[PDB]
Amino acid sequence: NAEMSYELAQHGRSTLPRELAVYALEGPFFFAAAETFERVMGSIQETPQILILRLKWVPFMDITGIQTLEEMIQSFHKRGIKVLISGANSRVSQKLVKAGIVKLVGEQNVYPVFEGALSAALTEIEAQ
Amino acid sequence: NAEMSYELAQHGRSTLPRELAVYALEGPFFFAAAETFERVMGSIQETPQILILRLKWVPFMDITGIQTLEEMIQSFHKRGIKVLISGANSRVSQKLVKAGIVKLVGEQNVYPVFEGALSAALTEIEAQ
Amino acid sequence: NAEMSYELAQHGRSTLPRELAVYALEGPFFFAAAETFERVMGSIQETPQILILRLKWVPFMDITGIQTLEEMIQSFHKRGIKVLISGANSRVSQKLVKAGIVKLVGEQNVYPVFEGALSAALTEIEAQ
Amino acid sequence: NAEMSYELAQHGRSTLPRELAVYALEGPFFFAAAETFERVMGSIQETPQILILRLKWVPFMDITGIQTLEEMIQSFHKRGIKVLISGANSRVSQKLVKAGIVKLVGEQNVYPVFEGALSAALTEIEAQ
Ligand SMILES: [K+]
Ligand SMILES: [K+]
Ligand SMILES: [K+]
Ligand SMILES: [K+]
Repeated sequence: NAEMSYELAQHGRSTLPRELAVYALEGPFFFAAAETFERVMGSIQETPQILILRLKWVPFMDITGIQTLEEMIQSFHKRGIKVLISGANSRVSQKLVKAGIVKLVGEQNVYPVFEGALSAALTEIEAQ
Repeated sequence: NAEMSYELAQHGRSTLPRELAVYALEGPFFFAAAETFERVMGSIQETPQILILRLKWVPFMDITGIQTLEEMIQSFHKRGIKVLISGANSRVSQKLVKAGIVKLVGEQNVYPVFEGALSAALTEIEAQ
Repeated sequence: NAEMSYELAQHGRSTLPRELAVYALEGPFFFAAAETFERVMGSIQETPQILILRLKWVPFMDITGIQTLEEMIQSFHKRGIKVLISGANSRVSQKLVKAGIVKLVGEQNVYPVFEGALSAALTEIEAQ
Repeated sequence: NAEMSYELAQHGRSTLPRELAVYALEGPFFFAAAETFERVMGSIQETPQILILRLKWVPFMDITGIQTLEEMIQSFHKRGIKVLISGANSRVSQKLVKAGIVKLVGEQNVYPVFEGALSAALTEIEAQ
């Protein structure tokens, strides 16, 4: 991202700090990717403090993608990873509330656009 | 979809109801996706009432994709999911009849375009 | 394909006959697809008589893709499937000879372009 | 590549020699590909002498992709494969140093662009 390079420079960095990871769901049928990423996060030795999950590329979600997204987030939470969500469109944003995803990650950790999630995470890592 | 947002508003909704899921086969070699989706539908706790399977992106199907599509639909039917099919081109449409896929899902559940499958499903969910 | 629809009509068909399947390797790193397709062909009940493997999208092949392609073809041959290859570019065409892939499938079953493989297969199925 | 065809002709070849393989990580979430490629390299009978890993398509890497890339390279090294890296952008280039990836493969095996990695590999294979 140029969104990434701008916020990084605002925080005096060129590279994403070790504490922050970023993953995007690509398209509505992000299931195979969700599964892989969940597997990777489970198998690696060190985990990030914060993971931003970008939803800008998800045009809709049904019960099947909701339950997939839920299980993925549960699997990160159980390793100590704080999960932020960014970029849900207007309809997926309503679905995330109705389905309990917002509950799961916390209202304060849901961002309309990625640059505000990235800004918030870099600020939290600096305080920590 | 804008096709999705229009039919949703016609039914007074902004979001796909919990009872309906939508999956698309991407391209003729949809095998790896078929397998994942079949796995997801088997593993999740709650299943949709209706699943629309979009075939607009499938340009042809051989015996191998026919038997894959058959097994996938069998696997949904056995959990109680009603499967609609939409968007088959003119040749795949003939293949679906000759191969027994139309038999499997029911003639009344096969739609030339997605908006008519979506309209029919939302109407059936409202009656239910 | 329009290449497919033209040759089909030349043979008085609208749909690929049950005896012929077509698979394309997408890109040089076709490994995950090779694996899935090999799995599908092994698990389905009925197999095609002839499988055209399209190589137009493969820009180069190293020892790793050669050994993958070899194992895949071996796995089809052992179920009774005749494998044709089409569309190798000029360099992959030389590699296929040097690596023994042409030996494996037979010189007479390697075609510079897909329409000639499709024409040959439809002709062989009609004689059979 | 035309980058590949030019360097090949400079070395009097039309095809990649049996000793050299080339793999690219596509995008930042190259995990599923990393896993497949690692599996292929482990299962094939013969391995290349040199593997160029192209990073031009990776826009950033977090701890999760670093540990994935590390494990993949470890898995090649343990079969006797020398791994070159090419094409890291300016930020991933800094990350590769800070994370110990450059250590792992050797400074002399990291190239700003693919054509210089390919040139170096073809030269090393010719001396060998
Ligand atoms: K997304
Ligand atoms: K489709
Ligand atoms: K191809
Ligand atoms: K890359």
